[PDB]
Amino acid sequence: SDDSFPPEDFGIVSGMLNVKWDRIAPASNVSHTVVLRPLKAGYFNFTSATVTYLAQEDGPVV
Amino acid sequence: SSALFFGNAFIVSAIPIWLYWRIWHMDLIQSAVLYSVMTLVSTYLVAFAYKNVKFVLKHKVAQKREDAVSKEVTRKLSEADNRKMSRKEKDERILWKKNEVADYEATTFSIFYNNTLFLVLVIVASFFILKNFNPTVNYILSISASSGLIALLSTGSK
Repeated sequence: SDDSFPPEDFGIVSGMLNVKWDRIAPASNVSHTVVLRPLKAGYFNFTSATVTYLAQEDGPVV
Repeated sequence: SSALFFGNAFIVSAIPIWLYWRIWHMDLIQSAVLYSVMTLVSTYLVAFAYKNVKFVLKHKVAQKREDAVSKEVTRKLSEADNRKMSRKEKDERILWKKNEVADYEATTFSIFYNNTLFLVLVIVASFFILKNFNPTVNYILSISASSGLIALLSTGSK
């Protein structure tokens, strides 16, 4: 989840990214290359990137 | 000469706006008036500074051109025309042309000295003083200080 991102200087590809994978396998992964597209030159802040896990063992959000 | 001096002063006062045009690009529809007024006041102050500096340095430039004056004397006198010329008008014309070229060179040197002094403190100001103040206010105050010091270095009446 891209909860804490600067909307003024960085734009997310798929709107509000909410990616669910639920896979642990060397086969492949859905997407880990987030393409933030800037708009204009200035000062950009790398705020954060939300990475939570709904562990099926427990259930509550990590 | 007055028109070209006017235009040169305006363009040298506006080229900082040229480099500040797309570097940030904040509300141009509303900042255009601010840019115009700061450019106008900087033009007036820098024109006053140019007049003062050229007036003060013309004393040195008078003897700075003496070698060129003698060089033109050589050519103006090494001719059969000079054998029966006015013998004084040659000095008047060479003095006039040397004064003209001296004024041109002196104005150019002063203008470019002020231009070079313009972009020394502004970069370090924008790089450092932004820690505690708004960046736009910092740029405005840096430009105002640069214009003020450019004006004050002319007279120097501390």
